[PDB]
Amino acid sequence: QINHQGEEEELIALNLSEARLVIKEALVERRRAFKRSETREKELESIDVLLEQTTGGNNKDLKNTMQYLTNFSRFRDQETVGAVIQLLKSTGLHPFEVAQLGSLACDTADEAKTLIPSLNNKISDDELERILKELSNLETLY
Amino acid sequence: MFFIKDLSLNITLHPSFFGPRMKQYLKTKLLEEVEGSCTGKFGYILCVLDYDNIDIQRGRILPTDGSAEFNVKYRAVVFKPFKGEVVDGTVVSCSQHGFEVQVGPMKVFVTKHLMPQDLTFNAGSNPPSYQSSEDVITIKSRIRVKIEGCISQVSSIHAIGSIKEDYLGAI
Amino acid sequence: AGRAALYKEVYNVIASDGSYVNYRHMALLVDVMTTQGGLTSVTRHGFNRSNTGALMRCSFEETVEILFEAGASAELDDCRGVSENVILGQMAPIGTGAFDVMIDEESLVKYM
Amino acid sequence: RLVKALEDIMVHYDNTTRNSLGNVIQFIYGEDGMDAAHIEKQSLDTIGGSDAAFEKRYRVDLLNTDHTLDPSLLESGSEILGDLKLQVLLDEEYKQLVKDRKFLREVFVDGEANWPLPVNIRRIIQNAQQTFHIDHTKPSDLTIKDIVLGVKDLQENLLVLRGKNEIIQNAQRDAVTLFCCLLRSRLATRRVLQEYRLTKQAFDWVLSNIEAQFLRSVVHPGEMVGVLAAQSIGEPATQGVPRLKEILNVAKNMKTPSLTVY
Amino acid sequence: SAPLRTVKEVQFGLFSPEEVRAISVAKIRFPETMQTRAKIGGLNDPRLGSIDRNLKCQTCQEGMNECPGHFGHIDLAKPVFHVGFIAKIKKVCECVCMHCGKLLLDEHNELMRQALAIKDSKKRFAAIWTLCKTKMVCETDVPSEDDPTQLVSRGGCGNTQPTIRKDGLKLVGSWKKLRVLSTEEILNIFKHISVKDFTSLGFNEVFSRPEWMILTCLPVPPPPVRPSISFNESQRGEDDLTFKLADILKANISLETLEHNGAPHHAIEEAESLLQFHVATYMDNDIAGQPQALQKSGRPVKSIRARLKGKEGRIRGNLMGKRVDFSARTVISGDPNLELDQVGVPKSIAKTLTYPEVVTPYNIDRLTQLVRNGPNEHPGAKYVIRDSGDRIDLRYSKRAGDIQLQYGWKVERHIMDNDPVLFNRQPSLHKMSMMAHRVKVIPYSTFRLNLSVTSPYNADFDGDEMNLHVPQSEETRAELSQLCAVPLQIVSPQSNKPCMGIVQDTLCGIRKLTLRDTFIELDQVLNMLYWVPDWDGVIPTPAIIKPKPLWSGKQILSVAIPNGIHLQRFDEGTTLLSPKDNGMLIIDGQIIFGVVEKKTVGSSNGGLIHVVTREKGPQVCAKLFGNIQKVVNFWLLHNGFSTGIGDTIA
Amino acid sequence: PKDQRATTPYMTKYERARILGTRALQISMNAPVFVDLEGETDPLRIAMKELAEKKIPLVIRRYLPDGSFEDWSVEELIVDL
Amino acid sequence: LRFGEMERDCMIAHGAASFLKERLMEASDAFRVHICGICGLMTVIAKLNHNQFECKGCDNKIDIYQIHIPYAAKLLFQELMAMNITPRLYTDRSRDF
Amino acid sequence: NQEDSMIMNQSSIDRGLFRSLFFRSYMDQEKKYGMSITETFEKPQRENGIVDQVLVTTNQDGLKFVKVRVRTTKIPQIGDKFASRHGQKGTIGITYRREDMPFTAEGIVPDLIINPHAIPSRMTVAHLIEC
DNA sequence: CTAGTTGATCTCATATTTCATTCCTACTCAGGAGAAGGAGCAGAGCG
RNA sequence: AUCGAGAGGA
DNA sequence: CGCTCTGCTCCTTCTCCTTCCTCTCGATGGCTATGAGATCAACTAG
Ligand SMILES: [Mg+2]
Ligand SMILES: [Zn+2]
Ligand SMILES: [Zn+2]
Ligand SMILES: [Zn+2]
Repeated sequence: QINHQGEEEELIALNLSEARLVIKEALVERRRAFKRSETREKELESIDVLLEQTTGGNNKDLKNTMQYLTNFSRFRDQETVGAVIQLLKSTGLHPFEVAQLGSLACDTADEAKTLIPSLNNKISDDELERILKELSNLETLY
Repeated sequence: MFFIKDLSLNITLHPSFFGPRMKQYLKTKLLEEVEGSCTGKFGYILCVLDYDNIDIQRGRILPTDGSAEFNVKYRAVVFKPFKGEVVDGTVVSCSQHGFEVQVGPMKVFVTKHLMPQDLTFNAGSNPPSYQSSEDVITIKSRIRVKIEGCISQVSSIHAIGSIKEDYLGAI
Repeated sequence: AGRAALYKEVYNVIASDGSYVNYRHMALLVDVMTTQGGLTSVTRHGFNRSNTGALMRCSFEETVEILFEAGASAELDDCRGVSENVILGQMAPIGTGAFDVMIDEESLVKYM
Repeated sequence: RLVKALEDIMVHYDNTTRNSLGNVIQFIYGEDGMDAAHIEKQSLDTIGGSDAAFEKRYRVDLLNTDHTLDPSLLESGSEILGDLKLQVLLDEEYKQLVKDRKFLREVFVDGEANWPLPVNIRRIIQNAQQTFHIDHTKPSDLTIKDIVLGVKDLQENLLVLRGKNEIIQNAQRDAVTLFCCLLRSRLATRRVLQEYRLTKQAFDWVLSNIEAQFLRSVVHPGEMVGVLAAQSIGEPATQGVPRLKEILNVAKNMKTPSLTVY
Repeated sequence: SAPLRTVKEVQFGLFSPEEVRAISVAKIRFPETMQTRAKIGGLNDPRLGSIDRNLKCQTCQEGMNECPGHFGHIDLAKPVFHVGFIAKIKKVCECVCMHCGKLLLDEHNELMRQALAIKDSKKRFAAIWTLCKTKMVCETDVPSEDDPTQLVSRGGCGNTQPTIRKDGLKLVGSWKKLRVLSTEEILNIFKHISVKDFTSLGFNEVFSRPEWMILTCLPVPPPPVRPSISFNESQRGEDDLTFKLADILKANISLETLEHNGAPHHAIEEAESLLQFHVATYMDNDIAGQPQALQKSGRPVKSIRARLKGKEGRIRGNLMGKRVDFSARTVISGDPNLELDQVGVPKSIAKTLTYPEVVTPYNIDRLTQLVRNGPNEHPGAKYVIRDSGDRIDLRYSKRAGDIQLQYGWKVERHIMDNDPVLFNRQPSLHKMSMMAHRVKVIPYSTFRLNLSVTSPYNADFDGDEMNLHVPQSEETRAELSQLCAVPLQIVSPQSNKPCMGIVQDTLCGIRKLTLRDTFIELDQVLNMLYWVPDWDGVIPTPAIIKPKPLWSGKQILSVAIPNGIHLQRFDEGTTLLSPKDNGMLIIDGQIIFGVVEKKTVGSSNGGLIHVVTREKGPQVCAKLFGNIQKVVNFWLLHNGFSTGIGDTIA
Repeated sequence: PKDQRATTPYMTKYERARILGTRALQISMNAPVFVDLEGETDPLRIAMKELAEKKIPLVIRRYLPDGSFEDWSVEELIVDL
Repeated sequence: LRFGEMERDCMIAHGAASFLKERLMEASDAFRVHICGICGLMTVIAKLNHNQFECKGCDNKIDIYQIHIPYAAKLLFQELMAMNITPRLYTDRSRDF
Repeated sequence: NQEDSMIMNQSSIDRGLFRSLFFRSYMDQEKKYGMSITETFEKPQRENGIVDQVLVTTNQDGLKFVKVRVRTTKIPQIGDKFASRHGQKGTIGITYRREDMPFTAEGIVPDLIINPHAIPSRMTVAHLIEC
């Protein structure tokens, strides 16, 4: 796609988990600017402290949003999140198709095909099979 | 779903705020306005990626009045649902004809029409959950929903959550 | 040759009464009548039937008879003409409106 | 009817004249770029007169007797006389004037020596004298090197355009051609010494004014020349006239067609 | 509320019938407007622009103040030609392949290749029409220019094409082997025009399609275009539009009747013309054909075109030039005691025209007092506009002595001293004829100008009247003062000669004053000196001393001239002694020669007026005009000058 | 394109008027004032005083016909009017 | 008092763009309209009380703009609509740079 | 009195010069036909001068007519137009007290002062002979 | 929370007996210039 | 209230 | 050199057309039928 900086940037289909990691990063950046002026439970508390201190707490809808996404993130340890990026992107998978795989639970290619109609017609199940158990095992680590 | 995009907002500044503090004043206004926003083309706006590196590119004073106009660009993290996708959601409130589940920044009406035909409303349940089939859905239980298109509203944006499929069931 | 000859013709007209108009104003007029490649009369059937905006063109002598053509040909107006901006009540791009004024923030912060 | 035709012709910041569509009617407004409100009927000395008369008022020779500059004119007298270096400079500038004379007489075939031009030089000269009571009874402290160099230096700073490019710089040379021809006419060394016994303080102050005053006559960008030109023609019109309506309306069938054969 | 922007480009085109159907908020079916006060739901219903005191306007609310109407829909029974496009339609059909959908000629002909290459769409079409129209056949096989033996099977119809002719509101085509052309046939042909053909014809894919040149449905402009009328004692007298359209409903409703009921074909034909005729007149009641729509009163129908064509149309009579406010008109009269940039304004006007001053610390106290004065004392205001827009009126309120102003509030202050205004004498022939003046408020009912400024206005005091306009912002004031102020116009671009000068008595008087023979006593000098506000309190030494201190005229006049002015004009007689006393010559604002006359204070280019502007700027030369006037006039008053019959006798 | 700006550095009367009017408008709107107030309550005269020693924080944008423009800071403008 | 045709021609010559607008807009005919950016036609339904906007036919509820024009101008376009002419008003130029 | 305008003695006005009467007649209609239309002028409940004559009558249809005439005094103010019998036309520039005006030895004081420049450029020699 | 009378609203009937006519003064402006379309002709290629 | 015709001035 | 074809020239149609202000007068804007009977809803009271 195209950004407002004039750079033809591909559609950034940011994964739910990595999107939450970037959200924490941006919240920490806001924290640093304002001064200048991981498991489910641990991440759920950090977001509230970050979100509460970045605003007045009136944006409760986005507060509940972050916990629910935190309640459903699939790759939380940012170091191990870096693993699941290349496993899907390095295979030529569409960024849109990469997003849900890196943000949802799946174990076998057929289930991914069943869950994702787009992959049902053109995906190499062999690549899906190898990745999914690695990600399924990776998902269990969290 | 979630994306990173550079969005541009044309903000106005009243002339009285043209003091030295104007730059951070505009910063604060953009921060308070962008947060928690809705749009059909992109869905919901969550936060601003790269909060620093504020792009002002000079403001233009309207001829009619001294107020200055700033076309502020900014990298932002938003959420955009799509048709036929897989979603894991949570139930906020129960309804006799479905559920009002929350999908991150999205509220999805899980209508009874798209539930499995074996799933039936249970009035006696507290909360009034559906417990006539395997897909037990309640406020305290997790849920997966399928988005069969998005519905835009002036107040907010909602979508359709489906349970009558082999996948995206309860929990 | 016509442009120089024409200007001479107008000069005789003005000089008839003895009044004197600076060469610039006559010079501009004759030129506008010969930029198109011919003695474009300033009447309805000359100048008016140019490629300028219809909104400018309409207001002079034939209003509807042009608007039909503009619609028929899906004509477009760039809204750069002065008359096009008076019709829409916007600051024409002339005089004080031939530019824009922007705030010098870096100077503003420095000024403190 | 005349205002509508020229309704929307304005002078853009590149000094060119365009209508709304961007068609370039005049690359430089009025062929000189000077606003019409800073012009006066000034006399061009270098045109009229007999060949000898022109030479006497302008020719300067430090070697011969016919055009020997009077030593008392400057604080430096015989020192200047006999110097070939300065004599060469006089030979150059004088040649320029002869070229200007033959050039001007070509432009104005009739020989009329008065035309509108920017900056009334004479008033500057006269004003300079009274500014600090120039005493004409004592030798001046100017030098032929000071005079000729000053004239050239002034010319280069009469910037109508700004484009460093070759094409623009060529135009900038054409724009001030006539004015600079006048400038040399009334800033000749002989007259600047004999007719106007100016001092270095006076001469330096004068040029600083010619530079400034000329830049004021520059037509301001954004001007609505088209409307202004049409009105400036419309007003005298309502004060022959069937001829005027016969022109603007081309009206191929004229009233009194006639030739003029020489 | 919603984002604000400024129009940047206007794209024209023809309404698509589908688009008209979509946008319209109600279908119109009944030619009746009402019963007693209720309106027919199928005409002028609340779903269009609501009438006053009705906050519906198709659930728009906002009454009728800030919400326009919304267009309607009438589905014509049969297609009808659009009047303005009859000519073009004739031109278009002459080129099409006449029930084939293709162009009579193709790029295989070299001539078309030239025409198809024209950038300008309009000219492109004209050349095509000139050439295609001659093509009387749409044969299928067309010999190829590259290979004469080879033919291009282009024309689907392959038959001939008749010679179309214009006949009122219908077209007749003579077949080369003759009948009236049906409107529907044209739609069928146009529907078969390929997109490629459009562009070759100059049309547009999404903004102007040929089939849209035929009317199958008509939008109904909302009430605001045809406002409700109550010009009598509760009588309607509705605009021509409302009555004119109702006829179409009657004609349209009738048309649908004959076809449905028995279909008396012959009868339908004539009624079709009536439907077409009413549309044509409604679209334009001025055509080459004789038929002229007439109102029941007999007055010709004021068609939509008549609302635009010519002056008094919406274009020239309402947009190019319009009525305005904050302006006053009255008669003028000279006043030498008033500078150039000034003008006298009757208190009875300055008590009416107002300026919206903003409340700020710099002027809160001043504005506070004006409110206390009220709208009847001249130095007062007429309203206080709060932040919410509550235009408190002091005329019908005692709150003037009670209100505490708040920063950011606007005050409708009266016109006060030095408030710029804009004069304009009709006809505003040229630029000078409109200029900006400072304000002085005078206690009489007529405008006061300085004398010299009459020439640029071409004005006179024989009963001429002028118009005054008032800026309404702190900005537009700046634009006037720094661009249209009188001093900045002293030098006229018309001829490079100053447009102003000394005229009338002050010119005749000054000449007498500066003679070589005029000598002025001490006493009459002191008064003259005090009349020059530039005077520095220093009395010049009299030219004659011993027998009696006796100033010459040129001495006194020269006190008004600024220092540092050096003028030198020589005539044939001027020889540094000027025995004739002609010529002119000044030094540091001290006259030495000449009789000051037209050629030194008139409109001449070299005159004194012109010189001063450049040496001290317009703001200084302006003060010169008054000072000379205040001197000569005071002197002439005490020396007098008249004419008489004996002067004319030789 | 701040490099090689081809427009003259002299501040045209038109923009003189526009800047003065604009700044007077802001001053009337109780905007910050960058010079001492000497009792001169007129917003417009305050604006002229500000322009006297180059305190106006505005930059002009001169549009060439092509569409490109130049950003001239009023500080570098040579006010000679 | 009428601000005739020749009377604006003086203002244009003076280069007083800002003043010319004030005479033509603030003195008389000031009017705010709403426009669909999909189709530049005055068809928006401005439910100001509800803060809702829509363009039936475009079904657009996110692209709306406030535009100031003389009431005569609004009246002009409407008649142009009456004769099928669609004066689409767009707030963005096709050619950017 | 620079242009065609003129100066007029203020006292000469105070003694009645060019004082004029201004009679304005208003007409009012009772109502329209009797077909369910009624209206009257009996002081229904909720220019400058004095009424001169109130005329009450009925047209041939018997409809009550009311005609009102209000008179007012017109006194020459500044700018009120005047003209000689020779086409010399001008307004009152300003008015002076009697003493302020120039006076011959015999105590005569002008009522009206005009400008010499009016004469030569208009070729109105007849106006001089009449005077 | 129903039932009472009385206002509101819908529908149609008798329908008379019923409109096309009186033309008319009257006559000159004011013509000029430019587009558009046909008609005939003359010459160039063709048979 | 609107059209039309008229009577003028600047 | 006639035939034919085409464009060229000529010769009649066939159109369209003008700064601001003030008052008074006056015509005019227009045609459409009767309420009665009956049933339902609206208001009030017990
Ligand atoms: Mg007059
Ligand atoms: Zn509405
Ligand atoms: Zn066909
Ligand atoms: Zn739309």
